[PDB]
Amino acid sequence: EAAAPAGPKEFTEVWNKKAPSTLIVPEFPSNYTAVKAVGEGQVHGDAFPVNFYTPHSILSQAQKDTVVLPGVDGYFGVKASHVPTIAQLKPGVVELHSGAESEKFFVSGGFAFVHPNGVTDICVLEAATLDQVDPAAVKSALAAASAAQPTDEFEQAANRAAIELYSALESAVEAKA
Amino acid sequence: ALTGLTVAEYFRDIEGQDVLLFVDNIFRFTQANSEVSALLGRIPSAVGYQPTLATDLGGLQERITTTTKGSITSVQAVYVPADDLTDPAPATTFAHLDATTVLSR
Amino acid sequence: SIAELGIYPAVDPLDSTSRMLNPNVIGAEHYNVARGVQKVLQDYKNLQDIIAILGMDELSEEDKLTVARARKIQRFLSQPFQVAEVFTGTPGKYVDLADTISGFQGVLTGKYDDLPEMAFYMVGDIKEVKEKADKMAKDIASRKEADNKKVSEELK
Amino acid sequence: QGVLTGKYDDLPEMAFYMVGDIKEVKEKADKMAKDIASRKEADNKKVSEELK
Amino acid sequence: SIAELGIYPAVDPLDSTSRMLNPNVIGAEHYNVARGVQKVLQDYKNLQDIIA
Amino acid sequence: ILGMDELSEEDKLTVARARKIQRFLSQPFQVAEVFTGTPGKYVDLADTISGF
Amino acid sequence: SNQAVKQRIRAIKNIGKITKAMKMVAASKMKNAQIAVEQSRGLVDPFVRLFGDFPAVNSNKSVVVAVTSDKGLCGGLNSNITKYTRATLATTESEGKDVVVVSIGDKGRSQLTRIESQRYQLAIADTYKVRVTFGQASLIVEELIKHNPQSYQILFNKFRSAISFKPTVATILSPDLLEKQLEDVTGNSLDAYDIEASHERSDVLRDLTEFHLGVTLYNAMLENNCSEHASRMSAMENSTKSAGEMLGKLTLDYNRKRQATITTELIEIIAGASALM
Amino acid sequence: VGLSVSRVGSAAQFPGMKQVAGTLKLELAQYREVAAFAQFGSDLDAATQYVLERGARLTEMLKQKQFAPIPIERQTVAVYAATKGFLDKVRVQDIVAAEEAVISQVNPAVFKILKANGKITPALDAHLKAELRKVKLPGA
Amino acid sequence: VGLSVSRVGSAAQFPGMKQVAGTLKLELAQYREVAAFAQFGSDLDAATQYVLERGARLTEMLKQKQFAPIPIERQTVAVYAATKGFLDKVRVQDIVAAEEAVISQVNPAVFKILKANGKITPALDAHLKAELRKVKLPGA
Amino acid sequence: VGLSVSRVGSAAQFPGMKQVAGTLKLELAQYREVAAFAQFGSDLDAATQYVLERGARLTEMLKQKQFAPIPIERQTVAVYAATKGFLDKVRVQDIVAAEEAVISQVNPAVFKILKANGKITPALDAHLKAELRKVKLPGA
Repeated sequence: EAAAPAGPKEFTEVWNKKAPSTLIVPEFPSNYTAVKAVGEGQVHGDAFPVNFYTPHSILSQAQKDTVVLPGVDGYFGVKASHVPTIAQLKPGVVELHSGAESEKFFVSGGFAFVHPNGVTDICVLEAATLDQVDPAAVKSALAAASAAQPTDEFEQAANRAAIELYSALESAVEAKA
Repeated sequence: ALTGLTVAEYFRDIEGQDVLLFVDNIFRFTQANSEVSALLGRIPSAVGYQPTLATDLGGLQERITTTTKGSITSVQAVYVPADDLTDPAPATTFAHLDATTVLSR
Repeated sequence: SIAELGIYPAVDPLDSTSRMLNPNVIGAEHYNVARGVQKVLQDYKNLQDIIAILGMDELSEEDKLTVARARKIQRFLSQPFQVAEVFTGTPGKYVDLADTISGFQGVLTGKYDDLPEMAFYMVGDIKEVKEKADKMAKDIASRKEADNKKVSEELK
Repeated sequence: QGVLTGKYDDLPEMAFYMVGDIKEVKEKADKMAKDIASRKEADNKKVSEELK
Repeated sequence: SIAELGIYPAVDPLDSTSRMLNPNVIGAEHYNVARGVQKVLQDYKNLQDIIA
Repeated sequence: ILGMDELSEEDKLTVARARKIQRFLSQPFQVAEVFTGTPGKYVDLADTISGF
Repeated sequence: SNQAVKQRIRAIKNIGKITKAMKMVAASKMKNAQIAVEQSRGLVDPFVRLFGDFPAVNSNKSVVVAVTSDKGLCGGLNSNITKYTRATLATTESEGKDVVVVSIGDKGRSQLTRIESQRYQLAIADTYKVRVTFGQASLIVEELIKHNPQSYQILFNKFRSAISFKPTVATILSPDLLEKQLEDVTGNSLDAYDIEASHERSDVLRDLTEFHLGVTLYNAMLENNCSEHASRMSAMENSTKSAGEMLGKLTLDYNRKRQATITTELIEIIAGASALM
Repeated sequence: VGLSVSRVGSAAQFPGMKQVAGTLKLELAQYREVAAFAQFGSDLDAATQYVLERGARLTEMLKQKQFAPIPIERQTVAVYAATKGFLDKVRVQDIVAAEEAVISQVNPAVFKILKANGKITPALDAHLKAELRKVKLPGA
Repeated sequence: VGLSVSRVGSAAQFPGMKQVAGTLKLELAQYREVAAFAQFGSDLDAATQYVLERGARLTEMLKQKQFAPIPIERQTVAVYAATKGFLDKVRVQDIVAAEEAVISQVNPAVFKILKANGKITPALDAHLKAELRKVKLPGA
Repeated sequence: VGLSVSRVGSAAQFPGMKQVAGTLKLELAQYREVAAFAQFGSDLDAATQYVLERGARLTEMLKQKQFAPIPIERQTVAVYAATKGFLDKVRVQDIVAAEEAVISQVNPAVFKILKANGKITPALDAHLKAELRKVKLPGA
């Protein structure tokens, strides 16, 4: 049931009647969004558009053919037309593929959507590629993390996040192929 | 400046040529005539120039013309006092200028 | 400079004086609104170079009120004359004294802060501000009403 | 030389006003900071009562 | 201008001059603190326009 | 304050015309070839109008 | 007399120098803080591609944020946002609801605590003091989910160009309160997505709308900072041309008073000498 | 146009020119309210683009070259074509050509009618507006 | 106030006004000190905004009408009531009204003993601070 | 510097100074046009901050105490040591041991050669650049 249809078209009339007529109607982030979810397209075969995102940088916006993402239930590959999903991610390696060649960014968390028009959206807070990490620091940081376990369970939640991320990173650096 | 105008006026009126006349600092002509009329006891006009400023300038600047036998053209260096174009000596001199060549640093 | 604004008669409100501007001759209700109008116009004159070199964008909202009210009460000193109607065409306006005192109390207290500035220009009373303010809002709406064409008059 | 090189940035700014030596700005700061430490009691037994 | 700030004696510290203000006359230690006070006062006089 | 890269192509075409226009206003004089070697040019008015 | 207009000319001349310096300081600050704005523009659109854009919802508790600037030479920006803030705040208030109004930047607290002081619970300043980062926006968003509203209206200036700064309103719905319900049509529009997370969808949507509030708040203050620098770059340009027109008028007035002074002093001397000669 | 006055010869104006010159200088008067802040001063509202691109065409209508003075009946026809909106579609760059095309293309009977009657009579505005739509103004 | 000087200063005025007027002269210097810093609205640390009302209340205290001079004891009561407390909870708009509340409603016997002493004795300072709290100030 | 002229100019200066001071007056002019930015906190694009620190050390280069004039070969060397980039680009706690340290620590043979030849030859700016790098300032 959708008898109360909020939206950019349906904010405009209540604004034009209530707000003063000197002002132009305020913009919306939907006006700056060119591609959407429900309206189909964007696949045209074996390609599908991958938008890999961080708050500080836009890591990829090209089209790919498979991406493997570290979900909470383990890794999973997204082919050209996956089922629509909202997959929470755990610390692991996001791997893009455009063909024979691949780029592997290690991520810290985040989510990953793929939409009913086949466009996928990987939304993480910090993604550093495996060249940028040195393995001598993650071993000592996990040693300092898996040692001190305070009884204040906020800090043990932070410790669990630490040992999860550092352990998946350590397994992510001997996993060269 | 009248001596220079006479030597140019020979080449205009007799030789029948197109003469240049370089009056280096028409302002110093104005300033010298201001000093002369102050020494003759005359009352200065506006800011301190001679009362006869327009006609002392026009005595020079009206003999620089094209006649039926020749012409005198005149490139006059202009000094502007206190960076003020409305000072009456450049305001009077600019009334006679037909062009302006500004050399910049 | 007041005449270069277009405000006629170009009476400087802060350079004109009278010995009748005294509460013991004109009464305190006239004297207080006159001194209030002079206070607002001086307090706008004190902002005149800040508004020039910075703009109105940065002023305090208790002073942007002062600037708008003084831009109103210095258009409300403008008045069409019966002798100036031959070279302007706008008819003359004689304003009684009590009309001016009530009309200048109203802009001071804030009873006309919604009317635009140009609604006060070259009108007689504060009543005629109201019939000019809405006539400015017909004529921004009468742009989109009709498409006037004239037919079948070549045989008239 | 003290106020120039910076020995006396720990004194308040109006402590230097209408004083003598450098030994008087230091104690005018003490009087100013005992007096801005004071004026905190306001209830009663001040001069305003009548049987005082 | 100094007296409108309530600072008395209203001596302009910059516009005042003396023949004795020489490092050979009153000593270089006095001369350098005098020139340093005038330096910081001229710098503040130049900074007031961007402060306002 | 911004840069020549953000300019329009017609707001770089006026720059590319004006630089060679102000270069084409230069002229070597006949009275300077005594001590600068480059011979001097006398340009006619007909050449000047067409060349600009 | 003729000394006051000389030092006034000097004052206006140095003010013109100051504002011409501030113009290109803001030009440099806009040129470097523009790439960060375009980089942060990417992450806001997967959520509006997923959750959509629902400004005209009916909520009962709503937090409205006006993203303003800190320094006050922006030239018509923070006043524009406090216009649009109450212009959309009166548009979506007709239900007898609760509203918390928050400002980012203390020039918002100087402008919002006099226009809605009944509803103003939070003032957040010093945000641009070094740079805006995502953890900073995350802490601000956690202070916003300290209250438990049903919606979040975010008011900011989108850096459209170096001259145009479109003021936008971005809306974030609370998960269990309106997010599942504003997607209901013929079932639900979110049921096409297969949740691959740990717990149930009432926590996935909680994490997603907290993330979405933080992301749009990061992009809000980042876009608003770039438009604040770009409008200061134009306001200081107008200030230099105004203090140049004022200098060009006051120099003519000085030259007139200069010529008048030389003439009247010389007329005094001649009048004193003609009485004796 | 703001500072210049002539209030004695305003009674002694050519009628017809007096009819159109009222809305001419009123349109230029509200054009002078758009002076140095079209998008120079602070911003743009862009609803007064009509008075901006109208006052520009009224300004370049009144430009005139040297040593060529215009008869009054051809001036009032040119400013009638300017201020009734008959040159509203023409771009700003060729109104100098548009108004001389108006003078050369509109048939010279209406100039004699306007000079002899001395006013834009109700018989004359109809034939003037019929003549003013059938001319080819350059550009556009 | 900054430009009007006097050579005698003290020793030639009322002693009771001399107690209460130096703290007015210097406080108006503080009030003028912040007027060139009131065009922005930063309002530093409740100091440059507190004296911005305190001195503004003092300059409203100093206003008076024409042909109506005040006796000196009523002036040094009315400026006692301003540079001390008793008026900071009053709007700047109506201190000229609040001063007649201070002058009239206070017992007219404190004026006689302030005139006859010449200064504000601590015996009289107590009753003066007492009767400056009993009156009704109209500020709302 | 900007208002002091000499209409004779470079035709009558030291030829060893003429090839060093032509840089000096140019970058002093560049420092004079960028003179408001010295009082700013927001650093600009380091083509202006470079000329800001350079012009500041150049104005501090031309300071001079009274009744102690300098020979022309020593001024040339001290200006060469600030226009060629041998500047105190350290923190400036060592103003006390670096202004005079250049002319006191280079060997005086370069002064004899520069005075007798009147020009910094390619055979002498080599030794002067080699001498300028080995300046001690051992107070640090």
